[PDB]
Amino acid sequence: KTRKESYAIYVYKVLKQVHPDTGISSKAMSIMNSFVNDVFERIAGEASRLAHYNKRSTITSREIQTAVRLLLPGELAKHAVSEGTKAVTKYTSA
Amino acid sequence: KTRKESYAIYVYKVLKQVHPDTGISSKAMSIMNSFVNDVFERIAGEASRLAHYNKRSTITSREIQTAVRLLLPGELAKHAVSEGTKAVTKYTSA
Amino acid sequence: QQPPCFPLKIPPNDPRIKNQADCIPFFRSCPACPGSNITIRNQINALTSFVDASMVYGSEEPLARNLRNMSNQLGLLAVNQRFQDNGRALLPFDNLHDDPCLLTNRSARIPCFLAGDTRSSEMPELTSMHTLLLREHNRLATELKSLNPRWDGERLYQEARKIVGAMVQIITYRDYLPLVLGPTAMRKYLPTYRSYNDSVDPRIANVFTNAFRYGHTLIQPFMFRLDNRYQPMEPNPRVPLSRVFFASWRVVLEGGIDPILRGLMATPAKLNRQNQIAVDEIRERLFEQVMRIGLDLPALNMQRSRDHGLPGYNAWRRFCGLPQPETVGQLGTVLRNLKLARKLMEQYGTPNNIDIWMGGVSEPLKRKGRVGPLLACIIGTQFRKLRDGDRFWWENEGVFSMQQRQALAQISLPRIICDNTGITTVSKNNIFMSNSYPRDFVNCSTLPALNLASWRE
Amino acid sequence: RDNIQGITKPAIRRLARRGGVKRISGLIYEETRGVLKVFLENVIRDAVTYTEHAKRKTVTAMDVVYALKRQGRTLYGFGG
Amino acid sequence: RDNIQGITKPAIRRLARRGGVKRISGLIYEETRGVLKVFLENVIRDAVTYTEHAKRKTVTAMDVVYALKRQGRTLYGFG
Amino acid sequence: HRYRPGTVALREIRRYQKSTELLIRKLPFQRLVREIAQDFKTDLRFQSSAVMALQEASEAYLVALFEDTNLCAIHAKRVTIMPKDIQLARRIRGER
Amino acid sequence: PHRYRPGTVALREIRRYQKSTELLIRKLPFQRLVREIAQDFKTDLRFQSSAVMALQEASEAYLVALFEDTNLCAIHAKRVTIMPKDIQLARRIRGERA
Amino acid sequence: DKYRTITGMCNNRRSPTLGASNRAFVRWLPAEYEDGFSLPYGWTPGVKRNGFPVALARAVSNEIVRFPTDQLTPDQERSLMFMQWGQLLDHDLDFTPEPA
Amino acid sequence: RAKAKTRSSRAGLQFPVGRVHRLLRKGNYAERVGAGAPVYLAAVLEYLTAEILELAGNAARDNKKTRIIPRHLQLAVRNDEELNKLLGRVTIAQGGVLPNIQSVLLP
Amino acid sequence: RAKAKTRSSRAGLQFPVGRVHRLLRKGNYAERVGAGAPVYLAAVLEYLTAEILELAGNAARDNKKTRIIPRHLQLAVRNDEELNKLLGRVTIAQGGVLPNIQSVLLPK
DNA sequence: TCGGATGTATATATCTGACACGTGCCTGGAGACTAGGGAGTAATCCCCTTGGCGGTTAAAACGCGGGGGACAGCGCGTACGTGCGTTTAAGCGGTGCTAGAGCTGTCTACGACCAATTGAGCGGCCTCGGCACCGGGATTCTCGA
DNA sequence: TCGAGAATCCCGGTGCCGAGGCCGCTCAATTGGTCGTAGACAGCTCTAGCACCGCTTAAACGCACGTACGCGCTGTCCCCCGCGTTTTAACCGCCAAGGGGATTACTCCCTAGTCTCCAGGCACGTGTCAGATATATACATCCGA
Ligand code: HEM
Ligand SMILES: *[C@@H]1O[C@H](CO)[C@@H](O)[C@H](O)[C@H]1NC(C)=O
Ligand SMILES: *[C@@H]1O[C@H](CO)[C@@H](O)[C@H](O)[C@H]1NC(C)=O
Repeated sequence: KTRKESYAIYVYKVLKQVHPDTGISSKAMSIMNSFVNDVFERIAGEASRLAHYNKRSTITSREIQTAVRLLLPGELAKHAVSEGTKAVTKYTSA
Repeated sequence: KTRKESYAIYVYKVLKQVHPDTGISSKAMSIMNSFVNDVFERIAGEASRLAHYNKRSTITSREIQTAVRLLLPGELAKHAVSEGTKAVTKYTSA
Repeated sequence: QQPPCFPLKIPPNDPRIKNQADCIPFFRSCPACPGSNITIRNQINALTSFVDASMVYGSEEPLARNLRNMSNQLGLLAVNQRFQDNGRALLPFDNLHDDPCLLTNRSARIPCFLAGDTRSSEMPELTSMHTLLLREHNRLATELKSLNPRWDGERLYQEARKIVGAMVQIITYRDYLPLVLGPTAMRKYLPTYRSYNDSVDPRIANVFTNAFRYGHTLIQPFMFRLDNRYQPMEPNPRVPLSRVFFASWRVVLEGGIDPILRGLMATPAKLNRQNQIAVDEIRERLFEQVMRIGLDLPALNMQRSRDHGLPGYNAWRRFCGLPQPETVGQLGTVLRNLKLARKLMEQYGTPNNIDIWMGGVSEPLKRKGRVGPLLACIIGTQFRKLRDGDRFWWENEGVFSMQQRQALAQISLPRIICDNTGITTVSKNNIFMSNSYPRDFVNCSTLPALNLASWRE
Repeated sequence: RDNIQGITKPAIRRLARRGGVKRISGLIYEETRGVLKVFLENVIRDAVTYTEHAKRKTVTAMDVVYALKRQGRTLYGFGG
Repeated sequence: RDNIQGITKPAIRRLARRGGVKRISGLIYEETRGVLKVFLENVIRDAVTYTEHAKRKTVTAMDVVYALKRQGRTLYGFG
Repeated sequence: HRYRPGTVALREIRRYQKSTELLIRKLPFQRLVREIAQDFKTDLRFQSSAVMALQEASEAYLVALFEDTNLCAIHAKRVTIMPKDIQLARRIRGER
Repeated sequence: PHRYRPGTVALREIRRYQKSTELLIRKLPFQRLVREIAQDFKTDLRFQSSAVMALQEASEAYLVALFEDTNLCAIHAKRVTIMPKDIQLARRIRGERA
Repeated sequence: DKYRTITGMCNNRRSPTLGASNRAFVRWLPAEYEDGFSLPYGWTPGVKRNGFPVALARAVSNEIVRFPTDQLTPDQERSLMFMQWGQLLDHDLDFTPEPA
Repeated sequence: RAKAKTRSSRAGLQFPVGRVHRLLRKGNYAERVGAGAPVYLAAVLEYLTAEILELAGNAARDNKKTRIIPRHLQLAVRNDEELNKLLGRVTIAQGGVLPNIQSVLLP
Repeated sequence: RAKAKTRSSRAGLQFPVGRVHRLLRKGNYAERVGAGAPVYLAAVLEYLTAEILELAGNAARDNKKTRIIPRHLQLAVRNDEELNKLLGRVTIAQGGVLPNIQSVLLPK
């Protein structure tokens, strides 16, 4: 059978990080997978449009940051930005 | 200075085909140019999505035809399809 | 000048008719209700105002029954009992008191044909179209009988008639009208079908009989016949049009309908230009052999428009919502020609006096169309009324089954042409648009046939 | 072939109850049936176009999801 | 900086007349000013984000066009 | 015993706003979907998930439209919903 | 002293402003409001003239459409006067304040 | 109401004779006659139309429609099947009889 | 080599085919672009432009004007059902609004 | 060759940096994709997932259940302003509706 | 306004199927290395944005009178909600067949990729006529008799 | 209906500035081969979609009552509209500075692309425990006396 990759193992790992005593069903897992795919596609499309607007041929972390600022509403966006920045900083340290 | 391209001369050629004795202003030309760019981007994006869904690496006349069918409303779409088909046929003959 | 004669007066310095006292023959149309004067005059439509292939099956009961091949129980149509085109059916001959067909060639002694219309013998081309439709009906009846052995003659005949009518409607409204009106006019005047509307009047208007004369501007001066290789077929590859009028002997005794169809499929039509309206063959040598003197098609059109009491050019411009010119400059702006406007104003004196046909064919054509705005308006309105007011429209629910509808939606004229007779190479999609051989021709081994498997009971 | 009457009056009443409606007029049901038919026609037309482009004969769930996303009605829980 | 009062009552009345409104209550002017302020704040925030990404200090017309298009409010005539 | 008109209505409102089930019978909806799709293509097959997704989308659409209709009805100082409320909601939403 | 009955000049204004394409808000106050609003997000910002013109066009179109929906809401409740509750209902059904 | 009546009658239920054959044409505009009832423009010599003399149709065909034959311009996008189908559909639609 | 011939002339169009092909290739749409996609897209764009311009020119002529202004484009778009549905979320600058007064407001 | 370590481990994330990089490269978004873009995107997706899952788990606990079903996800989304704005035009299957009744309909 | 009836939440047993692990394996991600071009600096250029002033006048502000909608109150009748009894297909099972969706293999023709050539389109420059206002009257609509 | 007063509309001047047509270059498009992989076939398997059939039984469907709500119909009054008189600042026209978009070099870094290998993540198999399903009970609420 052909493999079908999905964001199920990672979503379960995050859930175990947040709620150690709470499980999840299959329909809820499908909903979360769809949510992750949708948000990924939205952010990537906004970043691609931003790169096209400024006549650049590269998607960088600045494009992702601006796409997150444009799409996510209010306080959410701010927090998201912080998280992303931290990751890159750690990724640079290693 | 620089070189900025637009759908200005072609819109004027089409206008002289339809209304040989009617002119057009600058704001109307800007609106027509924006309309052409917008419709191009819509059809091209729909065709790209269609190609991605079916795991294809090529945008062909079938993708463009399906995108035109999906986007353009009502009998309009039908007429558009005919025009496009004719062009391709002629392009193959010559 | 006595009724019912309305002869055409000859102006001085006429190129052809030197004698001014001579007159071109002309007969006024029959009144709707003669014997009275208070009621306004009206003309009679002798045919059903529907797209139901009433040119093959007739419009009156006696003629319709006489057309049927009433000796068997297969529901076929009568064919010729003396001649055949390579073993293929021809139209039955007709007996008339004064047959113009025999006047063209006394030696041949070949009479006119019989069909659903009395004018089916003007040229070999119209006769070829009628014969092709007759052969298609016979083939459909044979196939329906073979597939359904329980059906009697009447049911087979009626089903074949319905299929042929639906085929004519499909071909017309899917290929012919867009090439006449153009995309904009077709979208404006014939939008997407919704449903049958009993409040819509499908009667043919009086102006439509003069607003569909536009095809008189597409006539070529010669008839072309081609062999199997689409080469000029000898003898007489190109025949002058003045010698093919009412000449049925050129069909039975000159190789059948195959060369005529081949010539039709692969010959460009005449382009209508403001300086080239109509050819001289139909303007000076129309019905030369049949009548004492040649007729004049544009003059006959204008005289008939006068006889029918139709309003002028400006009245119809107002009816269709277009601007109405009043002076020479306005006419030159509208027609996009100043010499033509000057000539028209010299002839008539005011745009209100211009006849409907002359004004309609004098306008610049639409984009990707063959008519001006006024003629496009009239023709589109008439055909929309015909489509919406028809209870037996092929797209109407209850007339055809969905599988039958999908089967019918794949028919085409080239398929019928290369199915019902011997031509193997035919034109591509939109036969009305392809005229170059062999750039846009196929062997019709690729075009699918009509699937009658959905007609099995 | 009158399956639009399979959407019964009790079903429409339940759908209105979920929407917070306390009293319903007697002519609401025909209007609701028309609205539902229009919505279904649009969505199914788009889904069938998507299916035809793939040269398939079965309308999969992904075609419906893509059609809904086209109309601006993203749906979670089916496909991806 | 109380420039929201620069959108005067006669201007709102003209905008309502273009919309086909015959009679106008005396309390819709403040509501209209609030609605316009909210719309302008959203659009200008998006436009300033677009300007900041390009490392510019001038808000061009293309930034406004992109900001409007991001909200499903495509505007024709400004490139 | 008999309840006053409006008590069982509120009880049903409370009951159906706590559940997550589908309120339309599956077989009539499947038949309706197949009949509608008959007009576009002949001999069409449907995955079960396709019909399920169509039903979920239709139910969500109808529930949201009924909420808007209730708002329109209350605006006119009424308690019952009428077809004109549905028409106004669909006109403001832009679906007309 | 000639006097028009109430609602006559209102209909005349409706006919007159639905026939023109001009901008119905004074340009300088709108520019000042735009600059004041933009002050919050960034400091020492410059604006192209085309940017302010585009903002004005978009704002006026938005307000005109909102007023059309508000008029429909008013007529629904058997009224002629336009009240704030009509604006709120139109914005809620549109989804702006939902 | 299963098949088409050969005369076109009973197609319309409201008006059974509407759209059938051997009936009068429908007039989209009121008729215009030189006398008012049944006389065409040109029946009586010296009678003007709209304040202008009535032109001869033969003359109009003579110096407006006429063009030399050798200047014929073929149509690059249409075939003769276009005109043939036009004539066939026309012979389907209408026909105005005249006395013999 | 032989004389150059544009693809637009070969296809019989007025809109460019080479430029549309380049825009499709460099627009990050797909890995490869077919040879008939630019022709189809150019034909569709030309058809839509011709429709809009014909309606706008008719509107301008009814206004006793020679040139086309944004008001005429707005009148053309809003008075056509299909075009209004296509450009339903589009604002045309200096276009105004369609004349329409509710019946209840009239005296 | 040393022992391989996933880029998500270096970035301290749970979501896959490498898979996100491949999806960005194959998705026809841009000609080139930077090295720091996948890290940022994975971090943002992980943050959003954690937020929504925490809210859904709180709803499930309030409902006295130890497993998340679509009803809990819908309750979590519709009760948060930012999440509701993010998913305004999104339908959740088997999610139901938020219980509210207009005060006009209540008995008086 | 204290008692009866209906409805719904709660606590306790029973059973089940689906979710959470375990294990094998394959393929895609990580570790190196190289090569080329995209973007980051810097250094000018000149454009267009901001800031100022003065006069004219059109529009915004204020005030006043009146009339015509907004809103509350009050019947009146009818149509919708609530039960109740009688059809009616919906849902659940187990059974069977076969259409077609998905996978594997081969191969060929079509699109990307180079180089060389040139002409189509863009920028700059005139130039004249369509349009925007001026005057005047002409026609129509509205409100008081 | 009839007349007076405003308002809008329909025609001749009168410039003027923007749209349309003409040159000069140069930078994409076109023409002419090469090549390698994406897609177009054929076969083939097996999964899942369609059809059928019998049984409960929960849902839907008519029918009857009555009550509460939708809908007109007054009546008041106050809030908004129309109009005239003062302010006010928008608008136009003209100058002057300088900030900062916008090209143009040059040169690094940063990313794509290629082998190699080798563990993270799928598919498949299993079992047990959340959760669905009865059953009785007990509060909670509603409508009437
Ligand atoms: C091709 C050569 C044709 C010839 C020689 C011819 C001959 C004639 C003549 C002489 C008439 C006399 C009355 C009239 O002119 O209206 C007539 C009738 C008519 N023709 Fe033509 N015709 C031709 C083609 C066409 C075509 C192609 C069309 C339409 C596309 C057309 C439309 C009509 C109509 C509507 C009539 C009215 C019927 C009648 O008056 O009896 N004709 N034909
Ligand atoms: C039709 O009638 C003709 C008379 O010529 C006859 O030859 C023929 O057999 C009849 N049709 C059939 C199908 O028998
Ligand atoms: C039928 O046609 C008439 C006349 O065009 C039109 O007014 C009417 O709305 C149409 N009826 C339907 C049901 O389409």
